[PDB]
Amino acid sequence: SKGEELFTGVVPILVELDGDVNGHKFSVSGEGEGDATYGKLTLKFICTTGKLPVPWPTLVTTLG
Amino acid sequence: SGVQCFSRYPDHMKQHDFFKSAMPEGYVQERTISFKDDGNYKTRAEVKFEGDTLVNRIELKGIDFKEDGNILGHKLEYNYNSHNVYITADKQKNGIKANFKIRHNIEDGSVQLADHYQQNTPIGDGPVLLPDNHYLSTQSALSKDPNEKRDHMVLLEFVTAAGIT
Ligand SMILES: [Mg+2]
Repeated sequence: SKGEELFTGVVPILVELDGDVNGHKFSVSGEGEGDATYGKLTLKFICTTGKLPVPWPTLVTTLG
Repeated sequence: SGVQCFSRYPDHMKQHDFFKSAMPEGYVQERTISFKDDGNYKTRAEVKFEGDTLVNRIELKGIDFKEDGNILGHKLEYNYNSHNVYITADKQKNGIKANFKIRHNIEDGSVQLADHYQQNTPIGDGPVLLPDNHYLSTQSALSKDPNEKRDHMVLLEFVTAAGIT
């Protein structure tokens, strides 16, 4: 597809999440890069509102 | 799981890559994540290019969690098991659906299942690839930045499409 020519190199990634779990509101910001040639993603996420009210692993499929 | 456009599609399967085909205008990704014997997440994300940057913007809503369950009680290990994401076409919406199971390790040695149901629909008006059934093989590693004192996660993930000859 034409869209795939966009992915032949390393692409910077930004992730921004706003969450509310049982009324616990929080935000997460992430940065990193992806290299689809190798199926490879590297990302670092920060909870910008303080402590994350849920375990980090439970957010991997949403943020990663 | 959030930017499945970074999956490696083997050359012989590239006609099945919805995710890249929707770029740069992007796609909406929605999920219901059902934690067995606990609450659920509903997520809505827009994944698209902003200039040369791939952006994933997400709203997450969680309800019905148990105060002392594995999620709000923080009883899950900081690790992650390999899994497959099973994809099928959704022609009625010119997109795709996916289903898969995440097994989160509980600190007592048990497992917390998180059933995932997923739908993706294109944002733009360019043509998109509607795939035959296949899956994404995913491996993920979680770590900490030893100089980071904020609450954080470092993720390394590898994703490869498979399931077609
Ligand atoms: Mg076919």
